[PDB]
Amino acid sequence: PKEMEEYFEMLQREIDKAYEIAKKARAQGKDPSLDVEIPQATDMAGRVESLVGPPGVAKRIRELVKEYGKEIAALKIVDEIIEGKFGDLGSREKYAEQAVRTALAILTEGIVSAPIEGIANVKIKRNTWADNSEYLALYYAGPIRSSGGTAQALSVLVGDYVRRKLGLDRFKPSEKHIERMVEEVDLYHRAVTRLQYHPSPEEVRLAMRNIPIEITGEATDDVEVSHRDVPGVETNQLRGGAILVLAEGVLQKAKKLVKYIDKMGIEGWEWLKEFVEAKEDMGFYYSLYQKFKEEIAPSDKYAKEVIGGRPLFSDPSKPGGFRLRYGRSRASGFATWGINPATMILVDEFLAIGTQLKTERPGKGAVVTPVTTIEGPIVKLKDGSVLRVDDYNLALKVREDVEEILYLGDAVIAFGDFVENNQTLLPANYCEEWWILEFVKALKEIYEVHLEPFTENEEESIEEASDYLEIDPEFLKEMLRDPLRVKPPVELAIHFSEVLGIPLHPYYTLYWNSVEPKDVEKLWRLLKNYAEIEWSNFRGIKFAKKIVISQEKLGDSKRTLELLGLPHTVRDGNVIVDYPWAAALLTPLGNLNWEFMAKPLYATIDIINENNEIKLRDRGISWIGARMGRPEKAKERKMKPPVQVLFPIGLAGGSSRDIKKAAEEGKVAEVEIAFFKCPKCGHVGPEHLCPNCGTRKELLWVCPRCNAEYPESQAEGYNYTCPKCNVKLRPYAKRKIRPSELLNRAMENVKVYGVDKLKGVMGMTSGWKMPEPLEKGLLRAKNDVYVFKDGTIRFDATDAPITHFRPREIGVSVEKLRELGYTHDFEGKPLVSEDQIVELKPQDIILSKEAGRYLLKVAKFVDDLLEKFYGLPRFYNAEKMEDLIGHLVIGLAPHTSAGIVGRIIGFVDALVGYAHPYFHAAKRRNCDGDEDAVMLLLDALLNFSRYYLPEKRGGKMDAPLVITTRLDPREVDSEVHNMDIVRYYPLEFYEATYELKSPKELVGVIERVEDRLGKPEMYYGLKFTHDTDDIALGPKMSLYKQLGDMEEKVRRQLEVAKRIRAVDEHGVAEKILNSHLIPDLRGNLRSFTRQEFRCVKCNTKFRRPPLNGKCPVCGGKIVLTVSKGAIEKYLGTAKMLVTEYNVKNYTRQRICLTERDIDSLFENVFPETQLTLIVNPNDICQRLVMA
Amino acid sequence: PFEIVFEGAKEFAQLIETASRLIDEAAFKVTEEGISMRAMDPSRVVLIDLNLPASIFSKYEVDGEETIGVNMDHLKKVLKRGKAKETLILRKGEENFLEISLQGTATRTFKLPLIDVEEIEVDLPELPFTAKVVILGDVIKEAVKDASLVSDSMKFIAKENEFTMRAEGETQEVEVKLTLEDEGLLDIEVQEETKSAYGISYLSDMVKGLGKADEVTIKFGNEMPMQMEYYIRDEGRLIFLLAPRV
DNA sequence: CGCCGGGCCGAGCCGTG
DNA sequence: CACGGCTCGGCCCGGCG
Ligand SMILES: [Zn+2]
Ligand SMILES: [Zn+2]
Ligand SMILES: [Zn+2]
Repeated sequence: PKEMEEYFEMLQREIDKAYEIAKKARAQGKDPSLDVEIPQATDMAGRVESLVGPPGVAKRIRELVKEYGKEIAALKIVDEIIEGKFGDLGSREKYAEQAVRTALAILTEGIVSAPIEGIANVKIKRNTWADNSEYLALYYAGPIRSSGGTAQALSVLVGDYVRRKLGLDRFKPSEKHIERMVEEVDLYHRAVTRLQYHPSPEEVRLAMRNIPIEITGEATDDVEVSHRDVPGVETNQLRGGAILVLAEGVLQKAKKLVKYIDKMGIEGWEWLKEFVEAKEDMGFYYSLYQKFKEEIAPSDKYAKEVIGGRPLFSDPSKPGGFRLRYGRSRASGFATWGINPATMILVDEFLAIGTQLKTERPGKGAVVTPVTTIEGPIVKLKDGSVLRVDDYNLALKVREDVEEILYLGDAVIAFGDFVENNQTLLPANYCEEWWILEFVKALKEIYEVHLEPFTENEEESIEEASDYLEIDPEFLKEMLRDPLRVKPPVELAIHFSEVLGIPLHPYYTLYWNSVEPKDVEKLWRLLKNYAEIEWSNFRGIKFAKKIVISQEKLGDSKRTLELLGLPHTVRDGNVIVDYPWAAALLTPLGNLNWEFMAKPLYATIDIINENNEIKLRDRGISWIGARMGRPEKAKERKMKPPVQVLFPIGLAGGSSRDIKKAAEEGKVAEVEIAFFKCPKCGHVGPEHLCPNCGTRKELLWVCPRCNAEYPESQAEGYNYTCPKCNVKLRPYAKRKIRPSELLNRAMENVKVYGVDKLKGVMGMTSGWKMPEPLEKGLLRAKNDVYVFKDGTIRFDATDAPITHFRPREIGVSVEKLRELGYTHDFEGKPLVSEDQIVELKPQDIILSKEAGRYLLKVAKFVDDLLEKFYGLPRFYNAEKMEDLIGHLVIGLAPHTSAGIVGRIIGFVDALVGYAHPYFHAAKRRNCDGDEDAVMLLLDALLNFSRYYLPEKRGGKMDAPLVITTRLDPREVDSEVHNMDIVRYYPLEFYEATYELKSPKELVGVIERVEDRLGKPEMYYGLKFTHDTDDIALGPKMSLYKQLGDMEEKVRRQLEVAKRIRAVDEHGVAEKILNSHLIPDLRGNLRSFTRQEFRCVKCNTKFRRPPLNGKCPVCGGKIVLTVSKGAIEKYLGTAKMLVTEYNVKNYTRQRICLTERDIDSLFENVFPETQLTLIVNPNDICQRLVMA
Repeated sequence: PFEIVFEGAKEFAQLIETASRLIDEAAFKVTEEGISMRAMDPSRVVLIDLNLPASIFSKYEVDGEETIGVNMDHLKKVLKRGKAKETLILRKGEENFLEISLQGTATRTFKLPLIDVEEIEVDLPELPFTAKVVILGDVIKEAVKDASLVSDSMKFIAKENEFTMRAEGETQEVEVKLTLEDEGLLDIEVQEETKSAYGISYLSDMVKGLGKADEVTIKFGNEMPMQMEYYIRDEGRLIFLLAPRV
């Protein structure tokens, strides 16, 4: 309504403030431009007009999308392009270029760089082999892979449409075209990079015959081909651009593609539709597990690869792994999980707040984020006691005695995380969110009182039901409000199930199905014949209160109790079952009054439900798996050689190109640079303003032939081509730089002298090769902040979602939050206390205190740059990190070129920068562990300029070519549109899982984001099922990084797997991981005998040793590329694993055999010399051979 | 629960360094007789045998007998922080810590968490040692440093009343002869011709930490391990056992 | 106490996996 | 896409002096 619009008006004001500063500062002519070089937009229309034009196109695109939508308005704009409504482009290929770029831009919503980084060129060719007719040829580039198949595939569609609009002909390849292309398929898939979908060759020729436009471009790898020199293909190497666009594009996403054909009604694609369709008695729970095992196949992708150090947490679909609970906590939900921090500690602190554990069921790539309300592990202490460990602090207390982790406990999967990946719903574990629903439903069908969980009911109903139940009205209030965090004691649970008839409470439900009926039978007899059972009675209900039985009688059943998750202790050779669970171990067993006979075809719960007045539902039925991966980050962004100023220095600084060494050493440089000339005075130098008089200096142009120098206006006349040379005028030239006098002028200008070093750039890679002013380098160094290729300072951080936050968590005063606009918490109540859950507005972000501790330095930088160098008032005045609150930061992805303005509203302690998922989506993230950049606003304004952008390799990172200032979740992304924003999953769902309905069979029930688009109440109110206590509580740095040696890396990685039930190392954590060890050593050994050589100084490595051992230019020696220390690097571990763990003999004999090969490969260079005095400490190799 | 008082902490730190340069962890068999050490390199090429009779200590208080398990690296940095004459004290009570007290001009207290050491005991008594020679420290130290120039394997040759060392590489040649007549050769006990070769690296780890006023014993036979020995305050001496090559 | 030859570490810098 | 080994300067010495 109005609050939200006040919000966006607010951000628009402060952004306008920042632009005021940057326009004044840039106005001084000191920088490469006289204007700010990051335009702001508001929609995808603005993003397309400013990314790829043409001028004015946004105004039209907004209307046409207003009438027809996204897809249709794309093609309409294409028409007005070719119809010249925006002016004359000139040649036909320029109209092709413009319409194709604007088209694909509007189609991907301008958030990626395919329209820029990917599509290399567009050309009009002739079927000179077939009939010489015209067609359209698209030149991609490797970075198109970044923008994924879909945007790639749409590039085809536009390529087909444009040529039709341009009256061009279809393409008609010859069989050499086709077979060379398929060859590119097999080779590129085989050696370069594994395609996501590897199509068959027949499919490849299918597309080759059926795509009227040419999928081509410049070759991407040095891989020669067999169908060389085909007519028109000007290269005989693999074209990864054409290849990827071919395979992972129209092929990998042909379904969605013909969806766009249908939405656009573009003829000539029926073959793709055909390709699409061408590609397309007995107890209750016993039956349920049966159908469950058949319809839902236990995937095994995540366990395919096991890098060393990456733990495996549970075998696929194995009971004992992450018990599953549908839901969506405050943090999780976009693509992450939640998890009880207890299970993050008892796994020896591998997992952190953000370590991307690779999942198997809902989709590969779940981030982890704490959720304290779900139930953490069940462990077995060393002294035999079994302990349920739900909370963090108890986990710290007992981490040392953990003898076995029976149950990893919960993992809160979102629902929409099923909808998108299109997983079949797994049967829901019996969780209180479903219990309480059966509660209120029973009270309605019985006593006609209407309650509702997770809210606040009317007092009358509360008291009435209090009466029919005989329970505290206060207590019933609390249980109805937060059922997760408030559990009625066991006797109330028995009583509720008794009166109301609903099943037993989940929290007191054992894991009865992890035990076959025989075992529980045996336990029944033991209990009946030997236990000592003190009884009790609550409201006429008879329930046990303590059990004790000597371990001699019990014996093997002790394992049974262990599998039932039954918390019990051992004292004096006696098993002790204390109060809150001794009732749970016997109430389902009917207090030992009705005999338990293992009946075939029944699961244990089926029997118990068959003979008990108290009915259960299974608590453990769905079991996800996972394997750790790609742990958290919040580092800085340092270039590979750390940089602190963009000023080419060549070799003159040494290895690290430290400019200050070249200064004090007084050397002189020869580096390509640009010089400007003071028109007033006639001074010349690589700076922008004059030393003599202080006016702006005109660029100097150079002929590479005649070495002619021309001021800018002159070379403007000459069109930047020589008068007496027919060559283009370069802007730069390999020149002579005096680092001394320059750096002296810098220190003179900004008044800073105490720089330890000033690391420069070995060579300008930008097109202009215009160098940054040195003053900025001095200020960076003085504060110790690093730079990135555009001139902006970035800060990678693993991003995770949130949507509601308790101001306790983030360290913010409630008055401050009242100053940012946050009036009322999520239930509408007035914000008064630091423990009410507020709703994060869309573009706010909670930075990690890393980001505070670094962006603080960026603040001191930007101040000292405003004052000392531009001569302006300070702007941040940051002294602690909590001064930044309210100042905008541009969140930017890799692979894209449109950043999103955000506002900071606090800090947490973990290493993960939170944000509203609309933010993380509009930044194009997957939030399956992706990492993002976060620069400060006024920095990126003051220090960015396209002139610094490298000219050729648009890589995985790119720069904020334009910044959005207003989320619209329409043109954000797709993957947001599936979030579950319901306060509690409805009863109909939980019952709807059991028959394994696919998710779309019930999308209409559960609210989502697609079910609020267009309306204003996209931003207004979302919700979440599960509370956390802290967003940051839990081990804040993965144990992976404090592990140095592979030798004991594997000893931790596989130290764990003895602990858990689920993993079963003793045979497969090794052998998977052991298989990895075998491959590296063998590969190195095979390669070693075929290697190359190389000197430190004459990089030139002769594919053979020169007999002398000397080198060119050098009079030196040649080093060995792949050194013998490398071949032997994993024998210690891999031999260890084989001597310890039952591994299949094939891999054992392979390893001992590879030992013998390492020795006999060197029995003539490193002879056997040093005898040893203690021989054969039982090595598996020799002791194996003695067999 | 013991306490121990040793003077000249810098010396003791030196010898503990000596043991340190070959192994990384080790256990100290403290008995009421004295402190004992015995361990072997990772390579199973050298055996360090430390023997410390209680007599050497200015005070020696052991109640029973126990094995200490310590990080030789951490202890090496610690003891290395002592100086020429400051007094060393080693205390241990109930808890699983070792308390090192360096008291010279002042008292300084350190605590070291003891570490479990999987003990692999290999006791190797007297063996057939053809020749046996005593020699000043700096003689052998100089010699090893010389063989470091030309090769990595130093060859020893013991003949009647004459001890000669040698080593040869690609081109260069290194020879060091000396007999009883010579000053540095205190004693020779020639049973017959002996010859061996040893890793110059290991020897360098051995003889570092030897002044001119250091007497060294060397027993060995034809193609078999050397046993080196030298005394420490004339009571507790250290003995290395180096396997030959080839 | 100084120097200087060795030692230990932080830095590229590579490679390959 | 990510690890270890290998070699390189920069401090940090212990011994000669
Ligand atoms: Zn001038
Ligand atoms: Zn010219
Ligand atoms: Zn060379």
